[PDB]
Amino acid sequence: GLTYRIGNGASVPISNTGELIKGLRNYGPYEVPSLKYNQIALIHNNQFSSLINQLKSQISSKIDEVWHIHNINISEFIYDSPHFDSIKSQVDNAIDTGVDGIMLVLPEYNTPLYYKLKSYLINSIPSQFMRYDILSNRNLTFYVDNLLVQFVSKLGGKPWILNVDPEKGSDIIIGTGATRIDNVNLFCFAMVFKKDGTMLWNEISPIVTSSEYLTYLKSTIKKVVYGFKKSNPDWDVEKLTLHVSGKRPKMKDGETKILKETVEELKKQEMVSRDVKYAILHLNETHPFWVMPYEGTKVKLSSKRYLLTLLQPMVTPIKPLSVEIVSDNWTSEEYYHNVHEILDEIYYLSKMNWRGFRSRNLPVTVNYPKLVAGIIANVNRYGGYPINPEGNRSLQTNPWFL
Amino acid sequence: GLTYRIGNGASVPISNTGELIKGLRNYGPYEVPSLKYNQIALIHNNQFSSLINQLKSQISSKIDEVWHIHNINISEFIYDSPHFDSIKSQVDNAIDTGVDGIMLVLPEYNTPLYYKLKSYLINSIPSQFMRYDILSNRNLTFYVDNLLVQFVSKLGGKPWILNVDPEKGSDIIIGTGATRIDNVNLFCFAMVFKKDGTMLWNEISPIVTSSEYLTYLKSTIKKVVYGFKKSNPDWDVEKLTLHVSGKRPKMKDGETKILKETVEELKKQEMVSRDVKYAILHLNETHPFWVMPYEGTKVKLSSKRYLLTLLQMVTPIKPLSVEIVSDNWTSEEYYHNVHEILDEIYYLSKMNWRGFRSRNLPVTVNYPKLVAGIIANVNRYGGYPINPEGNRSLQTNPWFL
DNA sequence: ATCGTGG
DNA sequence: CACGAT
DNA sequence: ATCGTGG
DNA sequence: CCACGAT
Ligand SMILES: C[As](C)(=O)[O-]
Ligand SMILES: C[As](C)(=O)[O-]
Ligand SMILES: C[As](C)(=O)[O-]
Ligand SMILES: [K+]
Ligand SMILES: [Mg+2]
Ligand SMILES: [Mg+2]
Repeated sequence: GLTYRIGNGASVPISNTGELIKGLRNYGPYEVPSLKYNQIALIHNNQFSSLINQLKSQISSKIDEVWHIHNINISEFIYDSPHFDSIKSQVDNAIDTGVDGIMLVLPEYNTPLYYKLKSYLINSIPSQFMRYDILSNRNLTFYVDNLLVQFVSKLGGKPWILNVDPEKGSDIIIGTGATRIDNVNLFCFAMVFKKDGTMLWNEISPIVTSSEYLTYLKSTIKKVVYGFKKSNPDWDVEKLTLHVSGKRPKMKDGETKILKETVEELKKQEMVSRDVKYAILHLNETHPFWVMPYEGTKVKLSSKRYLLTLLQPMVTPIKPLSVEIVSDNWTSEEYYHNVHEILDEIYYLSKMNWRGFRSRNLPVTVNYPKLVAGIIANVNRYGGYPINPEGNRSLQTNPWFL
Repeated sequence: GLTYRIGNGASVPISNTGELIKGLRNYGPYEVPSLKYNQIALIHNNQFSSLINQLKSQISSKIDEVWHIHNINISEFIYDSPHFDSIKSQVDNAIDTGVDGIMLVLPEYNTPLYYKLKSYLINSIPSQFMRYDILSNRNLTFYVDNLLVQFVSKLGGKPWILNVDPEKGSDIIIGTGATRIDNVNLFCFAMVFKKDGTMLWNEISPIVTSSEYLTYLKSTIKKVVYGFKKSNPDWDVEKLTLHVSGKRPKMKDGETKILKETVEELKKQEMVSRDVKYAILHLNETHPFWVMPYEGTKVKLSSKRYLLTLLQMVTPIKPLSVEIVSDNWTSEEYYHNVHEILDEIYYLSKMNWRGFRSRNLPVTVNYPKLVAGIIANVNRYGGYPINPEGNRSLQTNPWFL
């Protein structure tokens, strides 16, 4: 069956959180982050809290024993007033001391405060936020376990990758599309993935109106491929897949036309192979159902329309995923072989999730853009610091949205 | 798993034609028809041909050895020309000699001629048509074997029934609804089935306009239950299910209202138990797909909407949508009954007396479609009007196979 | 904002 | 807004 | 119209 | 609509 590759050449089965954590303890993550200061800051508001003391102690021991990040110092900073300027002051003090990342405890679920601060941190340094009011002894082990998966990832580590056949699937997968943040405004995104689930590069457009969609969809995709290719100049792309997703303008024929043009221009510029084999797929979550056997089940609805019956992580809930081939340059002879590889690849990618230990059972090429969209929409709604990925190698190559 | 009951208390697995045929050889069908003349007529226009001769000897040996119908004689009648008048002449000659059924060989595909003759035969005597031109290419063995399943059924035999649990399922299933034969015209149907898949009674309305749909739906259903109850005075109808299907007017709210009323009125008249538990279901064939077993699998789409993955390298699925549009049930028994009605529908999908190969579509949906095909084409090519109401053999035999 | 999922 | 996850 | 299916 | 397949 499918397995995750972790450190020292080890692999562990999927769908088993306990064996994955024990694997990390024994062998380390697939890639330990390389840190510059060996220092992280814990910023909080309860200098004498027993729960804060337990949290810091668990963070310290699991970073060392689970993630094999050794000899990290955790420095503490306390803010007085639970308001933006007071907290930002401590964030700035921490940044001025030399830290690799900031772990920031906020009092409660104050949404405008959260997004103003989170937008500031994303623009400054890797960060992991936490809620003081939600901490609890009962949940602290699970809380810290999962929190560190995404924090290590935000520091540039690679917790685990998918073990996949190097001879099958795509050389890169581009998750692309757009997300409306209200009835008029939207932003485009383009993320490059390796078939083992790792994100290589990501770009987002500025917020624009729907009438600007096709223009920025092409330029955003070209920017992400230029960035991938500049930093991976020998990565040959002979087989390419686009996974298109998001709530976006109804324009299907014209979107597909522009996506083909974009690939054709990338071929002309030698960004992918001049004889790249590619397909453009629409991925859509469809209405769940319950069976009254489907792990990795592929359903053919027509030559171009498929359903992947993804299990939800009496009745067995199913969270189906619709997969439409809207364009491809495949031969009739290789078509159904290629169909099986791209559907398998989608199923494998649905096992990749660096938000925490449990799989989301949704392809990372769809899921990570939804995370980005949540942040971009709310930062705009609550007037935070705009997030500018281009020209920021840290934002382009790290999963800051987890 | 599921089995078919055949003769002499024997049962054979479903999904296995070879064992079904052998089982019939050893034990006979569930019910051998009782014939009045022990005579079948073969009517054709190929006298002294040898393809006719081996057809007749395959028919002769198989009705005897597979169907256990002993001592049958087959008489031949030759018509001089492949036209209605000439053939009708020999049909009439055969009927006057006293025969239990007619096997009629036509020379080629001739749709007006076929529906003229079939509608005449349906109004006269059990019949089976055959085409001489495609008989020459086919493997006669498979041809006659399947031919005889439906001919024996049209003569009133029961090849096999479903083995089902007498304490589970509906006491009767009424498959009802209507089918359009063009953009404006339709007819209603209502067929009463036992849970073992056997048809007890059928009625059809005359062809009417869509605007007449609801009035003839209630009347067609009342007629089928009256007819069934007069022939089964002692049958206690305490659990009733309706399977509504067919390409019909889009009047779901009004149709449901009408059906609920009909069931109510039937309770007043003691056609069904004062305490009858009933449910009204819409059955709809949905678009086929392929899995790249589902045998008996049930999918819930919502609390009232279900999907059966009927089976019919890829696995072709012919799904059936099942929506519960009304029911009598308490919330305590509700999900117990849902599983009962969905199993029952799966079971009914194994009943097909058109040949040996199951059609994997419930008989409450399939047989109305067979009827619709005949009614639509008799009206389009001007055959003899078909109505069972004044004809017990049409009301109680699968003339439409 | 540890997450997710079923209300 | 509840609660369970290894 | 053996009947089904699939291209 | 033509053509294989089925026990
Ligand atoms: C091989 As095809 C059904 O896409 O022409
Ligand atoms: C958070 As601001 C003042 O850059 O919109
Ligand atoms: C009822 As007629 C076939 O004689 O028109
Ligand atoms: K008949
Ligand atoms: Mg997060
Ligand atoms: Mg027939």
